[PDB]
Amino acid sequence: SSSQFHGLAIGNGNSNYLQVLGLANITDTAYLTDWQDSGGNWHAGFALPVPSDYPKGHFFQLTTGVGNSNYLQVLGAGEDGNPYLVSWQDGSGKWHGGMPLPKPSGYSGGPLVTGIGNSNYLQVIGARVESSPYLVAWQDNGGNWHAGMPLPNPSGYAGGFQQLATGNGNDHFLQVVGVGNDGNAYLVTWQNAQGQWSPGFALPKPSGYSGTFTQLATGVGNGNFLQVLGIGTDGNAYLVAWQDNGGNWHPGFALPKPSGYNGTFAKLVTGIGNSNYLQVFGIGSNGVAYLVSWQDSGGNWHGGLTLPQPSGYNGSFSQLAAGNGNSHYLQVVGTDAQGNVYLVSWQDSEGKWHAGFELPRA
Amino acid sequence: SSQFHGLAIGNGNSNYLQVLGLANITDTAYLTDWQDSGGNWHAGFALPVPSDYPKGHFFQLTTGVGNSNYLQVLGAGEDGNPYLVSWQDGSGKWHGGMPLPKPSGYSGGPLVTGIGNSNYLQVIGARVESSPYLVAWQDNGGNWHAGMPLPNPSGYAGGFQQLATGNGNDHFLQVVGVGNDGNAYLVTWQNAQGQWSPGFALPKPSGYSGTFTQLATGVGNGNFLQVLGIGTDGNAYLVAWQDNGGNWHPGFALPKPSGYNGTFAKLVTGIGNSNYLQVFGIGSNGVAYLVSWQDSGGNWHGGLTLPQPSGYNGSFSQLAAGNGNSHYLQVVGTDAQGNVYLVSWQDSEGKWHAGFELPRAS
Repeated sequence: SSSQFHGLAIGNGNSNYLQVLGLANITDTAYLTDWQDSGGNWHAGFALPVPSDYPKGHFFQLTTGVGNSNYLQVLGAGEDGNPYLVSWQDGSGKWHGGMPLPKPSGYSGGPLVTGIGNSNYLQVIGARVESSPYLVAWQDNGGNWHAGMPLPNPSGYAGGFQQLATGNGNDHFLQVVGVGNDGNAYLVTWQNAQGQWSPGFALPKPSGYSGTFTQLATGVGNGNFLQVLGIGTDGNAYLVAWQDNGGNWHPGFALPKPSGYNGTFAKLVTGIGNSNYLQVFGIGSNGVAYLVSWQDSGGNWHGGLTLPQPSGYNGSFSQLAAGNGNSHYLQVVGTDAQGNVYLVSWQDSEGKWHAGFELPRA
Repeated sequence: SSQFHGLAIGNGNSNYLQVLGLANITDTAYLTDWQDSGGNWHAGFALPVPSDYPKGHFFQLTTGVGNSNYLQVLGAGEDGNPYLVSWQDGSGKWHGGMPLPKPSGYSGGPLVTGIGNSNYLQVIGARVESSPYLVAWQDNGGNWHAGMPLPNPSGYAGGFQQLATGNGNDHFLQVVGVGNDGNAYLVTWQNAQGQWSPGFALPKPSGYSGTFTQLATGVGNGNFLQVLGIGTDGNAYLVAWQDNGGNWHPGFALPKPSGYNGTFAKLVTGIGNSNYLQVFGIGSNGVAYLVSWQDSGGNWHGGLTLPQPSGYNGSFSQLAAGNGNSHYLQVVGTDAQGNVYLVSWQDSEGKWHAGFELPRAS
């Protein structure tokens, strides 16, 4: 067993129990690091069962997706250059070895991103775009996987993308946003309820900022309004743009920073907090794990705070990830400097944050 | 990009120290920074990629010294192929590389190099799922040749989490490994004809019969080859060392920095003042340490906290070490965001000095 990780991914499994996935340091072996029960108790995991067609397989990136019958799917970028379903988890919590994804012609191995598409069909998309965007594969509601295809570039641009991210927009339509190789923020493409993909366009720039971005992340905001957050090349955190319930996009603005903090951010992730208030987390230029900002139910943004340090560790985290656990309490997990997985902090129904702890070793 | 992971270090033209790394999010291979003979640091740029993989990306990098003392940057392609990403000539110019010829059965993964018979550069699979592999070797005229499977240690064949290389004064190339069993092995060595032989379990360190998560080699007193390890107990060990007759001897737990009671991970070695072997690692408190250092009588000494660099009081997620101007040992690292810092540098007298953030790659 390995106990130190990188490349965490987080999702909900059987009975919505939170599952923290990871790549072992040195070996890049896919693991369940830990999982949390309905009492909030954390349990050590174990190496995930790998595909019979990649039987000693290793991955340089992982991500999760909710599949058929809400079976948690763990997707991985093979170190053999192929995309995989590493493993899936059934409704009893048992994990099963996966399979290679039915990828399209012209797809070149890289990191994956998932989204929930039409009829809830899980979509697995290439998260970096060297030429045209690709849907690697999609999964029907009986669990069957289907061959991918190219996806549309946005209006006016075919320069490739550093990063694609996904979120659900108006009428549940999947939106795929990306940071171009030109540093601009795009809606790359969006998918309607019948599964058809349309070209996107440049997202409106945030208030007062004409510059470029290095990273995007999405979050479900007030009124179910999709929010696209970003890190500027300036080092600041932004709401780049948000989408209304009619599908139209509106400009964002620089996020309000935690009181007293004058540094930069990177490694931005979102979470759904108390009263479903959207939370935005990030890592400071001082190494500190922060709630950058949170958004109330009216859409108003509020400066964040230093996340209350977990017991016995006053160091920095190299990655943060978030999800909802027992009673819907928001959990922020991360990897310390060695790669030990911590609950950095958890948040109660009132919005108050509580110090976490180093989770049990896989 | 200016935030990185997966740093590698080597010495290039005029022995100028070179810091290589992988851009965060995109996994693009970069020279992050280099240092001149006066000690001054300089921003890097994206490496030129192989014309057979012209928008390529990599999940791991390493370096070796090639024909004509040309620095070679090897990379594990996200397409599943091992590559020479780029090579540098004696003027400092970088050249796009090529896919390595590879043997049947080699499965894409991280690479490690070593210098073999006839100083031919050897690129070896750093993780072993079946048999150890020589991926490729380079001849004295710079041409690459496909490798072959290499021996296993006597009657262990369970694969290896990690391989490392080093040489004794007898020159023979030694390949050490942590088995999937957690045990340390001499996996194989290459004799004076370039032929490889089965190895054996290394001597275990006095006072610890448990398993290991990582090894690293270092050249110590009298150029004696030392195998360092991180125990599954989280402690740092000299696992074993090799004498001038090529016999192996058991080591012992390293003398820890006085006062320090936590664990270490992410161990790397460096050659310090007076060629004294230095061992570095990252604590469970998130702090970067010199774990121990060894004098010319071969005696080990407790280490210290590396002096925190200017402008950052957080943790580093990776340390890498190399000799720069006037041989001064440089310890570089990635902060929590991925910004590359000189963590600390050591003067001629063995005294460590606070570093600073490096120039950002363009």
